[PDB]
Amino acid sequence: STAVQDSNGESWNTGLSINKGESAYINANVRYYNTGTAPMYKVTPTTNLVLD
Amino acid sequence: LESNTAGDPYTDYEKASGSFDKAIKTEARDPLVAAYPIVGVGMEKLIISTN
Repeated sequence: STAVQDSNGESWNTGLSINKGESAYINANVRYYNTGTAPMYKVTPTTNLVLD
Repeated sequence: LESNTAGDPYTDYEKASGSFDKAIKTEARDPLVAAYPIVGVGMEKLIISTN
């Protein structure tokens, strides 16, 4: 006997990796204001970001 | 014989006179009570992020 087989395929893969420690980055758009009597120079605030 | 009786950064006159910082409690105005902060930290919650 003698046989000749000719094949051809194709594949498609989609992946998705996720880090559970850093799953997103947050970006806060903020704005300062002054309700006192004097100006402030080189304004450097410290802010909390609270979820619950 | 001591310019700073209590051993703090302020002399006996500065304490007794009140010529130091104005946020110092008034008991620390006499030269035998030290103007001295007692600062401590306390934890309110701990958050874990699995890597």
